[PDB]
Amino acid sequence: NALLRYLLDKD
Amino acid sequence: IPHLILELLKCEPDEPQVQAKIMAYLQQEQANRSKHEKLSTFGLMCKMADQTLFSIVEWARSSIFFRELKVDDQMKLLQNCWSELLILDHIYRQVVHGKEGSIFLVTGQQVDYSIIASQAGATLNNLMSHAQELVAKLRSLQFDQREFVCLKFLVLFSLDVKNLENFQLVEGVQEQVNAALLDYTMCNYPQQTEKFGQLLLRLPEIRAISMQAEEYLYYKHLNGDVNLLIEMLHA
Ligand SMILES: CCCCCCC1=C(c2ccccc2)[C@]2(CN(C)c3ccccc3)CC[C@H](NS(N)(=O)=O)[C@@H]2C1
Repeated sequence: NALLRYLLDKD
Repeated sequence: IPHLILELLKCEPDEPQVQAKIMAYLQQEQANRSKHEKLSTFGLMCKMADQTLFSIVEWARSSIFFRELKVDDQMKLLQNCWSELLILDHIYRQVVHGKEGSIFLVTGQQVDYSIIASQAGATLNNLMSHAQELVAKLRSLQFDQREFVCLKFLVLFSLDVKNLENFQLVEGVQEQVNAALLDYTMCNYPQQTEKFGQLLLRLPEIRAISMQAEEYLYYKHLNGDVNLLIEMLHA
């Protein structure tokens, strides 16, 4: 899940 | 109040602002659409929960204990409890702001039940009425916010997730939050020896209602009826 990882890694 | 419950209440989001942003997003992407392009009521609800999932992720992202797990452990916990948090948030919203014969959406809009019921269908109405029955008991038990955030962390830090590199903390928070809730319902609610047990027993029911909601939404997606909400529904 690239979108979920992005929501947890973005600033 | 136990100091652990106090720490959980701090990570709670700004609900008036969360509801304001979701309402503004939908008022934008709906009045923006063409006359022959408007969203259905079922489509509007899918975008509401999709936006709600964003604030759910951001809530856990900065919540205590959760912000210490590596991203891989964070994704596994959220992918297991995302639909349960949606149902738990919906149920608690009807406990606080709810009126009889009305459904209160995440945007702060009040909808009458019989209107939504005409379009929800056979399965959703049974899933909605089952959730509304849980709202009725939680109301009769005086379900407050301190017990709401502990149930959130009990659902988030579920024992039903694995491939966790730090299951010690997930197991540690589960036992620790459970002990704080048992102490809270005992100290702040004598009279109700049945409250603590009744509170935990809604979790398998919320888990069942949410997992049955996933299997129906996945059924709707394969039929072409439904994007963060969709990517969480896979795997
Ligand atoms: C046409 C009628 C559509 C349904 C209207 C009632 C709603 C729900 C519900 C609540 C309890 C029991 C069954 C349904 C939600 C259903 N979904 C989108 C969902 C998706 C995946 C997993 C779990 C739930 C869950 C919460 C959300 N409410 S919302 N629009 O405020 O954000 C939705 C609106």
